[PDB]
Amino acid sequence: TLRAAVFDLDGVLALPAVFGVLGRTEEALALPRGLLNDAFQKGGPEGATTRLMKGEITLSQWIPLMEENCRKCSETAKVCLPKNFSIKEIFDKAISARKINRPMLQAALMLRKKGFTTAILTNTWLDDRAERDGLAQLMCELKMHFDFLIESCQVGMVKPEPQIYKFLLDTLKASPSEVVFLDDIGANLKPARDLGMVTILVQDTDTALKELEKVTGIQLLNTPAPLPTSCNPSDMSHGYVTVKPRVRLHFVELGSGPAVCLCHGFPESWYSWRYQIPALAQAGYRVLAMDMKGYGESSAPPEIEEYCMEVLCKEMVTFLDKLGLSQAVFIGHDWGGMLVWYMALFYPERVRAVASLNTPFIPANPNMSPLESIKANPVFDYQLYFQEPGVAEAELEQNLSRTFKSLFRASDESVLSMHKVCEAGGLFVNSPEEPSLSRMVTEEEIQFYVQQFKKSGFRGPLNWYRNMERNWKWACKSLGRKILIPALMVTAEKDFVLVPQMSQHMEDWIPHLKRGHIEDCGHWTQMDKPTEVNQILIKWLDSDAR
Amino acid sequence: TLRAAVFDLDGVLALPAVFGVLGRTEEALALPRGLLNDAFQKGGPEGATTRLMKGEITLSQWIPLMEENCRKCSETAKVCLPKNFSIKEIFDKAISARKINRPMLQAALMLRKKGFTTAILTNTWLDDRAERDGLAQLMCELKMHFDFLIESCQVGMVKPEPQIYKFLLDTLKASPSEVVFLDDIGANLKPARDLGMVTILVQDTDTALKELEKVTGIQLLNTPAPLPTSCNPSDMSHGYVTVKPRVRLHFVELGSGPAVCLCHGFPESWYSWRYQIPALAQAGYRVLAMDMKGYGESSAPPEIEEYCMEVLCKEMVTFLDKLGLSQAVFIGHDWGGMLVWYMALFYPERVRAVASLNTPFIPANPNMSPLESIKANPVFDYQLYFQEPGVAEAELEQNLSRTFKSLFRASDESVLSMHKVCEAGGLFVNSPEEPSLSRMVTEEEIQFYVQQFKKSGFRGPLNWYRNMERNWKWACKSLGRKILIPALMVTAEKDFVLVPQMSQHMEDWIPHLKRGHIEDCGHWTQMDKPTEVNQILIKWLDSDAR
Ligand SMILES: C[C@H]1C[C@@H](CO)C[C@@H](CN)C1
Ligand SMILES: C[C@H]1C[C@@H](CO)C[C@@H](CN)C1
Repeated sequence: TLRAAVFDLDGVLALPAVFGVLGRTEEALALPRGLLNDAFQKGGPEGATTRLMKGEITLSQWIPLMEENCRKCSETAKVCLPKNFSIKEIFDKAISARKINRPMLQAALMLRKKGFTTAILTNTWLDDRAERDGLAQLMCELKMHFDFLIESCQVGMVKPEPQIYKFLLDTLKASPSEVVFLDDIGANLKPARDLGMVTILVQDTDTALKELEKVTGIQLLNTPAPLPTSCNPSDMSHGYVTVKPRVRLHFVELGSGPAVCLCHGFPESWYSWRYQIPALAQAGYRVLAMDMKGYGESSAPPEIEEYCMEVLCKEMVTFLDKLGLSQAVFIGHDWGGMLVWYMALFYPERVRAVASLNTPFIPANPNMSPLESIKANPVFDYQLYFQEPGVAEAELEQNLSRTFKSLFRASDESVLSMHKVCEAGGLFVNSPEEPSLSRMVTEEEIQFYVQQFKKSGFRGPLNWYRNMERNWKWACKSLGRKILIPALMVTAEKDFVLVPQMSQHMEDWIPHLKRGHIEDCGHWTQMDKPTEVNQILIKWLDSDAR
Repeated sequence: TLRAAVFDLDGVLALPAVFGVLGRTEEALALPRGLLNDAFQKGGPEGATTRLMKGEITLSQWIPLMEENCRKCSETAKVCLPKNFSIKEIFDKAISARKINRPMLQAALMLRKKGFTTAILTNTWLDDRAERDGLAQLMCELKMHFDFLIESCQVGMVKPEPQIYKFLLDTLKASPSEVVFLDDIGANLKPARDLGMVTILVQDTDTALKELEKVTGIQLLNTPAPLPTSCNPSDMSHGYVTVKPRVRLHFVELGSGPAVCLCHGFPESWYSWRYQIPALAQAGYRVLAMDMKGYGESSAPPEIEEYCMEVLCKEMVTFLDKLGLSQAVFIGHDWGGMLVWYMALFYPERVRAVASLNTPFIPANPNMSPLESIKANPVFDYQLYFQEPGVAEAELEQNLSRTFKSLFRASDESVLSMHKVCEAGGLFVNSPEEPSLSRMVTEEEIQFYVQQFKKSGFRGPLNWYRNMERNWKWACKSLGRKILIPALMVTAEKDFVLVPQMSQHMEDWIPHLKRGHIEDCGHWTQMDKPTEVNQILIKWLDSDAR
């Protein structure tokens, strides 16, 4: 009975294979056939390549030794290599061209999801080339999805030596019968099979995956599009900045490149960006996923005025100041989306670009009190219910698991009637005591929000809605301004509170505004349509925010 | 009696003045004299410039309005502006050219050090230009050194209106008699003087500073070279990464750009880099100042083996993995310097560049046990005293304040006889019970190390010295390798343990090695010679690690 899957890197998890380029280069340069491949193989277990693969020497020390035995191979073959000929150039290009074999990684992901222990077992080198970062990034993206990465150059052992195989079984804590091993080299497959391991010779991916699924009894080929990589809270770098004596801001941080500050809505968490964090980091950005004031590990002072837009925005400017960031791209959703437009209007020098999910930018009406405006829209009734301090806190804090289970639902799953929330007496009066689990969230994901909300409750979050008049007066100071920095408005088709229609006049105040639209998407945009969100944000970031 | 100093930005804390360019441009373009300056001034309190300065409109909305009144000014003057003429270009160049007036900032720093409340009061705009980041960075570097920054466009008030002055006194919580106000505009100086404020008209800096010192009674001109900006621990972004179930790593983080990982020595802290952190961040780098395993807010497991180089290096690789960093520049001192060379030998793909302060790279002698090698050097006797678990912990933990006061001393201040530490019975047997305070450290800085060491003590730190044999066996696997990535070796003239001479054969293993040398510098390199350290590291970073 299988419980572990092992994959080679070259020709298996990454394609095209690097050694296959030795053949390509000799065919392109009309050199004798295997000439370059024999030079690579020179000395076998005692040669330069084995010393390199065992970690005795680095790739840059190996380059001239490959060059010396490239001559020796051509000397006997009674030929001569050209004047342009460079091993460095050949390997630089080969390594750069080699990309992740996505269906192979997906199969490894599905196996790990079904309970398998997964590992990468590879014959590799210590890369000290000036271009080494390319491979560093690939190994980083790859390794994250596996329980173990075993590198020949780190363990001082090599395939096909039988010691690396015994090292593999020892690392896996499993007998050879419990293990599937995939390799593109028959010679490297042989010792694994010799111990009684299920072995797959990998030529084309599809056949290898058909063999993989037949042997494991798990569908790996033609399976539905998987969800983007999520975040395990305990595997993140957690950051904390004191913005004022009584206020500390918490954030999760991942990646390098331009700073991208993610701002969640009500009643959320940094975790609402779980599907965007690895994606944006992988796209070449430094992600800072906030716990907005009043939430999770961030401070939650009780005073209403502490949550007015002016104070919240000033604190986000201090947050940048204390981190030593002159700018950040600001991406917000719901209440975070509103803050993000206000950061753009009042602090354009600190905002590299601005993006909003669902939240439109609507200039304040100076000839109408905000309470009249909220009253004018039937869907905004819940906001009037949120005004009296203590009432909504009592209902929302009563049963946390029920609160998030009731709120976090797809467009085709609602249990919440937004109509006449005040007259009905509350948000969940028509909702079951034990709501069913939404298709968007696991029981584990609900419990993270439950645990987060046990710290400070709903007072701070609800206070974001309790500064309508203060926010309106502040917003009126910006009535003569336009948003002229790069901006993106993302609308969600089925958000019945933050309707796409509400964003239709935005080009009057943001003339160069770019857009994104998500069909069959409810209010909880990031978890509802994670793949589409990431596609829209990455495309916009690479074009307008770099 | 004065207790507050207020400075203008343009023509005072930053030079050359931006409006002075209106004159330069008309003189260069042979336009009528004041033509461009009158266009800027058009409408006075009701004009576009006042609307801009009060924050009613943004700089990009203002540009075409300045252009319209540039014509109106030339219409009456019976002239015509050329076809190349661009206000955007003129202001882009003017803002870019404007740099911090260093002696003015130094005077403000000295005043704040002597107990003054300091503030920047400026007539500025909301910058939404594509080039806005340049000014964002300048404001960021400037603001940090002041108690308050008052911007006309944020407060909706402007100089010379008397309301901004009353707002200033209210912000300062001081009467006009307690305040010095510096401005390059006589008209803007007038209302401050009208309230009874000491006023300085700023033309040339030196005269303004002579006036400043006469009026405050504090020497500001011709004063010694100040120390680089330090770190206040409570104003930093604190980061935490779990590298394995029982191990969490703490770090301080500042800036944007390539990641620079700072690794302290024994018995230190992230705080040992206090003078490098703001400097390196200001030079365009993302600084990550570690609490190395066993120190401060990082985990300190008791087991000796947890502190062998192999484990420590693997954990630093996991640290990069969890932060989403494919590489970092590694800069180490003392034990951190040793780790940093091992990161380069075993993980060259993860190290962008490597720099060491004091610690040389010496390949392991495979024909000599490490205990024989340590015995062969009289200065390394203290290391043999550190071998027996508990002994050095008892002496070092006995009185923490005495420990750091005894250790952290300049070359001309030693109280510690490194000769025969074992035979003498300990490190401090010849040391006073109440050592004098070194010129390198304040009493406050000693107490931070004292507070840090109260958490875990000296067991984990001393364990770094307790893996000689384990480290030697691991190092022998790298005996055939060379360090071929960018590298810097910084020697300290007066380090009597890590002597410059010990680094003389490094070019044999690191052929492209770059060097730095610090004269009259002891073991505590970073705090002993902070200015020189920063100069050497910044120059090397900008040339080899970018
Ligand atoms: C009570 C919730 C309902 C939610 C839409 O289901 C929107 C959210 C934030 N505006 C408030
Ligand atoms: C006991 C201290 C003395 C110090 C030099 O004063 C060096 C340090 C780390 N090698 C150990």
